Amino acid sequence: MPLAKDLLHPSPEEEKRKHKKKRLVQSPNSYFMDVKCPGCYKITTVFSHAQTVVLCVGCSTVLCQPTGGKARLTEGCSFRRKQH
Amino acid sequence: GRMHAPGKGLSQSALPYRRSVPTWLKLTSDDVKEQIYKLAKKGLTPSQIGVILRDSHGVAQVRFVTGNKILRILKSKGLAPDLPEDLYHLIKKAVAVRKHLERNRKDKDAKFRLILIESRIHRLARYYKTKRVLPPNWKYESSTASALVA
Amino acid sequence: MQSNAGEFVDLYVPRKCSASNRIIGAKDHASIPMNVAEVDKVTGRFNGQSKTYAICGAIRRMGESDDSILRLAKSHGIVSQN
Amino acid sequence: VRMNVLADALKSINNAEKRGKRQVLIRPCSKVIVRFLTVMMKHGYIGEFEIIDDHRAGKIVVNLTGRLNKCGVISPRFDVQLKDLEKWQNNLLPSRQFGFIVLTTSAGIMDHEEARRKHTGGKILGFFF
Amino acid sequence: SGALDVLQMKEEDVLKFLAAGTHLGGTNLDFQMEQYIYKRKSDGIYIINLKRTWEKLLLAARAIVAIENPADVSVISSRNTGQRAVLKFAAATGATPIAGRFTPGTFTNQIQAAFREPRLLVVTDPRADHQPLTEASYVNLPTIALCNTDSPLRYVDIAIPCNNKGAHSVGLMWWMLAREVLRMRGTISREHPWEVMPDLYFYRDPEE
Amino acid sequence: SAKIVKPNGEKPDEFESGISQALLELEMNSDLKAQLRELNITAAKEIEVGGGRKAIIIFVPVPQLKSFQKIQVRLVRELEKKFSGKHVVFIAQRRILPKPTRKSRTKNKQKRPRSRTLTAVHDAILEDLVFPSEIVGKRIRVKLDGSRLIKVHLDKAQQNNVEHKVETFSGVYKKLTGKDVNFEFPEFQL
RNA sequence: GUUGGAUCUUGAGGGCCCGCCCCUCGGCGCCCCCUCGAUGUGUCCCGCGGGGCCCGAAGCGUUUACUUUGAAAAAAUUAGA
Repeated sequence: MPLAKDLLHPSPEEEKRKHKKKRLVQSPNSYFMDVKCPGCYKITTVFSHAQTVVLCVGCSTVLCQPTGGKARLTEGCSFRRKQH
Repeated sequence: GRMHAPGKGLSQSALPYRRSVPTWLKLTSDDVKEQIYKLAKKGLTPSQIGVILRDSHGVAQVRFVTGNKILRILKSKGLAPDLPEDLYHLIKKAVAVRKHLERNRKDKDAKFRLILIESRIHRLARYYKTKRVLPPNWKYESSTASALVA
Repeated sequence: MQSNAGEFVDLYVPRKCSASNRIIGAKDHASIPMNVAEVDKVTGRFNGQSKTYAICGAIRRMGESDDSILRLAKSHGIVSQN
Repeated sequence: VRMNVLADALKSINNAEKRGKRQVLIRPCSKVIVRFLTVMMKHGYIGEFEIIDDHRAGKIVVNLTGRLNKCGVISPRFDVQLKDLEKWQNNLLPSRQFGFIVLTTSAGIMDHEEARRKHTGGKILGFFF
Repeated sequence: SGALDVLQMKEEDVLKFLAAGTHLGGTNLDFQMEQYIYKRKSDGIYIINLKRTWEKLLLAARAIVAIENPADVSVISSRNTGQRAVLKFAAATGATPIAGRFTPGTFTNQIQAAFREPRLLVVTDPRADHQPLTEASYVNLPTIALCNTDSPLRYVDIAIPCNNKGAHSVGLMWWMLAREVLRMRGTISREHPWEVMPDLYFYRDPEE
Repeated sequence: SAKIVKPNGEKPDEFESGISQALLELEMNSDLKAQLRELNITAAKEIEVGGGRKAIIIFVPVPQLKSFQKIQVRLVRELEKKFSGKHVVFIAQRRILPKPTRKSRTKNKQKRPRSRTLTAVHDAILEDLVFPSEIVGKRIRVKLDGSRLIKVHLDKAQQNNVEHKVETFSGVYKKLTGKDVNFEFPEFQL
């Protein structure tokens, strides 16, 4: 900072790069998404940082694999939050 | 500040402002209550139920559909675990450390660790006793810790 | 520094600043203003009538001053290509 | 963690002001902080503030001015029966001609000049000048 | 401001800038130069914003104007590349010139073999003209300076983003400065550009 | 059937009679049959706003509101057409437990949560006015003068629906509480 | 032992100030008695005086510390007329 700035409506790239609880208006950026993926024949809702796998009846096993960060997905997928 | 762990970091999620999540499909009260009842039949903790509901169903927390949370539903029904989930899992660690300590009597680390976990149980339990979630006439013991986890 | 209803105590009235809202005291070093010339515009060629900004010891030693002058100058006008 | 919230806010502003910085993020945000800021603001010691609302506990962004010299906190609070106010005022303020001791009275959080008129004492929060 | 169309730049300047290699900057992150930056070149290096370079140059120029004697602005360079540069500026504008070594104490020292009386200093890099920059803040003198993204900003009032080390970069900025001050007050007049080329400035350029 | 829409012990008439007749029409009207046939509003109140059209504030006891909110924009659009430019919305009013003072009466209390208190009711009213966007966040700006204006952030997706509404929402809030509300779009999504 | 996060509502008069909002009394009133005007053991203006019940008001709802006003608070001393 040049040490005299005052910011009352901060840009969303210096507030969206920061840690989840360090944000200047605190809501996380995590979302839900619909996964289509072709070996599943139903539209499974999945959490972006799912943790434990989401699975469904339509697939044998192919929907998610676990990852500590963002959940792994396989083949065709979409995402829309929608409205967080 | 932490006197219950040697940590320095964080261990909670950020939570959103709103009382409605995600607002494109929040399902209905009916669906998730049935699911909760069926999961709680199997003896699953509120933690586990929250995880599976979040990711698979279009609900996140069930606090955003109705003002009740998973524990509150359970508690009012009268079908609930018989001690808080955290307290259970604490007791369970102290059992596991105790079993390891029986195996090895040269493991100084394990002795130190056991003390810490046990202290942590007592402070949490004291809190539950005062607010009538535990009876004051129960108390933590080696003996009874085993019996709970089994 | 007034006394009573508006009697004058005082040896002099010091300069102020508006880049940090702090007075320039009493004989201090690195305290100078900055007269930027006005230009009359449109026909060009300097016409009076200085715009003056007051710079204090404090701001300069904390290496603020560059940015500050622009904020002060822009806010009250006027320089081409704003 | 935080056993006083006034003390953190007051320091935060002063440390900003030293730099020439015109913003702070104070938190956890409380009713007393709002009240202290408004009385301070009215006399011109600080500029306007804006309370951002979260479900955590709130966060306030104060735009400050350098019309302040020191806002001190009297922690732990003491009783003032309007005959220790005089003792404080000579002790801890540079003159009796300016500066306010700000207290909390049962008739509201008020500056000590107003306290003197009411003749209602209470607990001393802090001061500024 | 002035008459106004060519003080919002023009293609002529944008060509001169690109040619002189002004545009490239350092690789050190900023906190006082950061505002000025247009965009960052891939894997470090900052592209300075010519729009910002303009406005600062004009504000600088304007401050030299409103003095009816141009002698009491000291143009200072200790850099080789800018020795010729400042010498031409002094001929043109009528500045009192300081090329090569400054020689410590000319704004200080009551007993000295030289003394100069300025009112405003113009510096080409305040990490090479560090002696004037320090000396000036002992005797209450404002200092403009040509600053990159790793120059000191302490005791500098108005910075002008620019590479301002070596090549034609130091030359060109002296040319454009001289052109600007002459527009407002000189004999180019009417806020239109110089008929002198920047090549009279620049460095000596080893003579074959 | 409307039979309770006008009864409230209010002296008018004019607007309530209009609204009650409107309710009967809507009961039969397509895609709104079988959801107004058992749910009939307690009262209607008319208060003006700075848009130069009057605003019709309808009162719901909270259970009704869910059905009204479901449709909202389409229903309000029809009612605006019907009443020639009046802006219709739905506001929820709870009983609200008495003041935590003492004198001036503190009546009967039993535990008063912060989800049924005076502030909670005002927040709930704000939420109810909108439908296709939600309240992302809020900020209140305290002016140097001493005035406060509350900027209510709304979702930056599906915003259009609330954009035209804004002026009436501002005015109605002012009439009811004595505080001005203004609406804004943030900097979250995108 | 010490210390401890956020969070609950109170328009006029005059050029601030006042009461308010999201039953032992006084008394809006209702019923009683000597009755007060329609009347002179007694009404239908009313509880006005004694009552009961019961609203703006008020114990109101659950406690305080604090602070504020009173009393109770040796003379000499001491400040001080």
